[PDB]
Amino acid sequence: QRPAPCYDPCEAVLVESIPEGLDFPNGNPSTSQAWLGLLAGAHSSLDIASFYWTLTNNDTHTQEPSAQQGEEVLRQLQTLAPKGVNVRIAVSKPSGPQPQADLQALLQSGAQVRMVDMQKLTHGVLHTKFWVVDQTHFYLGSANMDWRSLTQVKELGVVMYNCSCLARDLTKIFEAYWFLGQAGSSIPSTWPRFYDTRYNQETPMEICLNGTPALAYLASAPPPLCPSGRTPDLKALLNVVDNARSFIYVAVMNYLPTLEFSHPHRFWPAIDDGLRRATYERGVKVRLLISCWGHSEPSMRAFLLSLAALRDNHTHSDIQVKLFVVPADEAQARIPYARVNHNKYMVTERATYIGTSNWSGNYFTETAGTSLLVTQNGRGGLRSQLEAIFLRDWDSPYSHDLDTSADSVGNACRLL
Ligand SMILES: *[C@@H]1O[C@H](CO)[C@@H](O[C@@H]2O[C@H](CO)[C@@H](O)[C@H](O)[C@H]2NC(C)=O)[C@H](O)[C@H]1NC(C)=O
Ligand SMILES: *[C@@H]1O[C@H](CO)[C@@H](O[C@@H]2O[C@H](CO)[C@@H](O)[C@H](O)[C@H]2NC(C)=O)[C@H](O)[C@H]1NC(C)=O
Repeated sequence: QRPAPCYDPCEAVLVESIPEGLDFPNGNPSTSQAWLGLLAGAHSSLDIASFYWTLTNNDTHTQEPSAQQGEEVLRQLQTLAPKGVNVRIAVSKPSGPQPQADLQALLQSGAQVRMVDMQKLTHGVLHTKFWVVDQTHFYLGSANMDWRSLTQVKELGVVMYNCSCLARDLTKIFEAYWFLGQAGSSIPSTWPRFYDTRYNQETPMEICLNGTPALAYLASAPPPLCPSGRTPDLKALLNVVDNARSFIYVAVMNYLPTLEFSHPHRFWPAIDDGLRRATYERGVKVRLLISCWGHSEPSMRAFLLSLAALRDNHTHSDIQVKLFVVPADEAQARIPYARVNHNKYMVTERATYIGTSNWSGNYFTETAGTSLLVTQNGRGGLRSQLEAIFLRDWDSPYSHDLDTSADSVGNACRLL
């Protein structure tokens, strides 16, 4: 019936990037600190699933002092293969030709690197970001292999420490990326047993998490990349939504009930109707915190206003939407593709979901993504820490109702 429990002493830590100048009145380790500490303690293996690499000023054609943390991350990674650590890096194939200075330097250092052509395989991209260290620890979250991800962009991830069972489960997902990064690869009709898992929505892994029992599993996207035991990302996410009885707090960079960039536009109401059902059938309080910046897709506005219109005193329907805007001063505004909140996570009164994907259809049907799902009885824990980060952001001055003036938010914002 139920698969074997895990005996490892797992400890989870939420790790954040807080961009320079973003202040919150009255603390977690930073992505940069957590990463440097994962590298310093690596003795055998490092697997990185990645979207792109821009860790240096040279990569972005800037001269920013705040790129130093990214350049120190690259320097540490270059010491790993020479000292005997097996480094494997899966990266998304860019759509055109692009310079690959970081990956060259790591190849030169002895790391193995495979480009994955998800466009050929699924019409999507390899979007996931995660690290697996020594088959024991992993990072899963929103931060890219990008110096801007350490200092100029707001990020949210988790580091699971001392949790070899779950790290090995994550390595299985990595191994599918690693296989597909080979010449002549196609998606097998059936994935071999080597990739399958017992740990999923129906039977999550029983773990001991910061000293108390928890239920954890890893979900994966797109469906072609899921062996039969592997819960698909979208199914995991909708299960948290459908099980919520008091609130759903969602902080995601983009939300769009469409299959974004489809030449014939394609409506995609899967998550939308989940949130509508939750609030109308079960009286769930839904708070959606969507990021906004100069690159936001302007069609988001009408769909977000559609959701917000459901608030009704007498139906106990209570959806609220805010936009989170990272301010950019003059010098910051010259950094390409920065000053935005990249977080992607969901928390309810009983469950956590930490993902790598934005909430539009292609991320769940074509593009590679992963998410960690944890449930755990008892006040406190990982779940209350994530709720606290959400409420911090929701109540901060960086969060704005949809009627807010564009000239109040401290940055370009296409949704206002
Ligand atoms: C993960 O496991 C390591 C190794 O067991 C823990 O590190 C040790 O913690 C003990 C007791 O807390 C210390 O006395 C040692 O100095 C640590 N290093 C060793 C034993 O090599 C670590 O605390 C656990 N948690 C995390 C987040 O790393
Ligand atoms: C689970 O254990 C981890 C590891 O001890 C906790 O993370 C530490 O939290 C303190 C503050 O409480 C930080 O100053 C440390 O830097 C963190 N350690 C590491 C290795 O990052 C985490 O808070 C614990 N979570 C719960 C819910 O108890």
